[PDB]
Amino acid sequence: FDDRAWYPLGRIIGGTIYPGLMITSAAIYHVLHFFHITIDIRNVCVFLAPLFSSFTTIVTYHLTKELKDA
Amino acid sequence: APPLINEDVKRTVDLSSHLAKVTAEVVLAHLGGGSTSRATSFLLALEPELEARLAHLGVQVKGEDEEENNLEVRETKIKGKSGRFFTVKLPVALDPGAKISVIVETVYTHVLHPYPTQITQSEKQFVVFEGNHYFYSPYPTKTQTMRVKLASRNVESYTKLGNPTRSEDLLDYGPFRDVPAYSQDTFKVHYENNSPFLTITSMTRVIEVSHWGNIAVEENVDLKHTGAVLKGPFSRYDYQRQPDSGISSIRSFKTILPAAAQDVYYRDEIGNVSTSHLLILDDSVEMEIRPRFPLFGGWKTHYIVGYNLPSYEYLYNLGDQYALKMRFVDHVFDEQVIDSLTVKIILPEGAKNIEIDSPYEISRAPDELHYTYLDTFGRPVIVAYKKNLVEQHIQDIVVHYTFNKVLMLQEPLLVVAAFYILFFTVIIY
Amino acid sequence: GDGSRIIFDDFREAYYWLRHNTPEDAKVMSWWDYGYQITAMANRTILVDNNTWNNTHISRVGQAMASTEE
Amino acid sequence: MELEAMSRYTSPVNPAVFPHLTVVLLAIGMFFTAWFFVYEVTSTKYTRDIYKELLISLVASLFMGFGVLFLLLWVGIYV
Amino acid sequence: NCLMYKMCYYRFGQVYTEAKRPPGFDRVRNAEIGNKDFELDVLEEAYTTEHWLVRIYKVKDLDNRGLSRT
Repeated sequence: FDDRAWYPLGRIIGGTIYPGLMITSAAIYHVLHFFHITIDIRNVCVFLAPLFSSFTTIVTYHLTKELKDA
Repeated sequence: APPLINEDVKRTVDLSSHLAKVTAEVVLAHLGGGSTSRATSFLLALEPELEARLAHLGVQVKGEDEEENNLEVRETKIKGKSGRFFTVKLPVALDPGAKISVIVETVYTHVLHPYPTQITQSEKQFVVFEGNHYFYSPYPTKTQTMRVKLASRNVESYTKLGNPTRSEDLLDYGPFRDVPAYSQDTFKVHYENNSPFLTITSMTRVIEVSHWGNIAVEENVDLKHTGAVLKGPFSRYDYQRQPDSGISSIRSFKTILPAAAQDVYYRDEIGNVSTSHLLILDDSVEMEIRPRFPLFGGWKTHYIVGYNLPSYEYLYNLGDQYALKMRFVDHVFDEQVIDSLTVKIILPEGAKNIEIDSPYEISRAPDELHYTYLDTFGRPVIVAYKKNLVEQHIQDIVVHYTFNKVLMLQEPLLVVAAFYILFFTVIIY
Repeated sequence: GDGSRIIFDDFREAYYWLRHNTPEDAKVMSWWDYGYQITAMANRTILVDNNTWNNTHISRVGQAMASTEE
Repeated sequence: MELEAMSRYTSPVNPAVFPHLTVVLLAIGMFFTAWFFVYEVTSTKYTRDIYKELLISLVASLFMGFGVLFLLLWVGIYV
Repeated sequence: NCLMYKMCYYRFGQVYTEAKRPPGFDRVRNAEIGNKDFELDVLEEAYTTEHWLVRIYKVKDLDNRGLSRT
């Protein structure tokens, strides 16, 4: 619960958010840090979009292959 | 103790900026007869009002070898007497009826207090100093004079003991005569001082050395303008239009970076700062740093400067033996004033037998352990603290450790496993 | 006129001034576009924010901006 | 054992050298990696041999692992 | 006379915005502002950025003597 915004009402954050992006970023952050690739979390956020926008090229390959041919 | 006296003293007090340098040429002389011993040392004393604020004290014999004529000084306590004392070892003993001239140099911090404590943009800055007319020393003084050099000729009030003469921006006192030991008389002066009252409230100096030919240094600096606090609004319009506006304000300062400093970056918590002008002189990389905003008194700012250096400018070696030399700290600006410095030196992991030849006393914390890309054991970190630091502390330090040939090649071997096992996972799958 | 990139950082300059030179409990009123920027960079409390979950509060801020100074 | 009498060290891999090695080693590792995967996806329960897969994968690991190192040094994330 | 106009164009009326234009020329409206000289009574100018891109005001505390601000 965040009391720094919408003063004096505050905002319920976890009740009013789609957490999947953050969970993805936190998971990647903890995976990299486990190997001590101590990347700053800001970089993980900045470069998260290119990574999945690369994976979507493979998902699109398979999705079209199943409709037509390779 | 043998009976020494201060047979002559000439004191220069320099108040031209946010620090109070004090110089005393003293002709220390031996009073004793031949029954007395040859005196090997003499005492110096700090006035209890100022001993809390003494940043540096140095002594040297009158003579051209300034780099070698520095005398060894030790902080000492005399039984039953209040205040800090220092013992100075002479290069040659002083015989009965001999004399020597020594020069004492001291720097006090925070001893110039704004008064009034608050000003508008258009008002000027006045500061009060409270020192002493007399050379506070354990020994009587035959005759002494003082010269006080002010930051500007606009003296508002001063203490008129002895009918002092005044000319331009200087005051001239005495001669006082046959002054007893430990004597005091509180010299007070109130005068205009517009010099840059900057204080580094905290700096973190991180030195990261690798045997990949690179040492990377980063200086997190917390900077406060300790001048007279701004009262009322900040008119941007008047600050642009009139040159008189905020004449105490700090626009910029210039940092003298190591001659070798490559890849100098200047950035913040919130991103880059595109305002620094960098110039590469043959002796030094001059860098003008302009903060994001001008500092009026009691405004604060924070920034990070770092840079890379080549190894062979500062490393030395004897096979398995390695030792970094460092000049002790960066020259952020002349007369820079720092409250609290934290220096971390991060050796390669597997550095062993770590020893350090500190130039002077510095608090040393237990070695941390630090983990970064491709680290497993972790890099051993030297951590030290000290406080109340000044430009005379840009001295030298040397640090000695053992390391081995193979350990650098271990790093790639440790990489390779992570991909080999990926391939093996594919095979098994 | 020489084709050098002129840069204006004034948004970050202002938010950093807020961050360091104002009491840590101060409340900054702003139009709801900038609420995420003030909250992220200045770390100060705000009245209204981009996710307009309370149109009444945004209207209460617009009424204060549009009304006369008295 | 005091300063001016001693020696000094630097990496024998000199500043200018890394841009070459990184390219060469990564090219080689990409070759052997492509070979590995083409061999694995083409061959079959009766036509694979472990010792070939192991040698190809070990070589591709050696070259890639050192190529990435020199790549990160070229970037200047000095280990 | 609204609050926003008074906050935006405070002192601005005397700035030589251009060489061919009179003082108080607005680069966006291409108009010389109509109300050039006024005082703010319940705000004091806390910080105006170098290019005036962002302006922040401090809302004056309640008058110490119970006088009205008019």
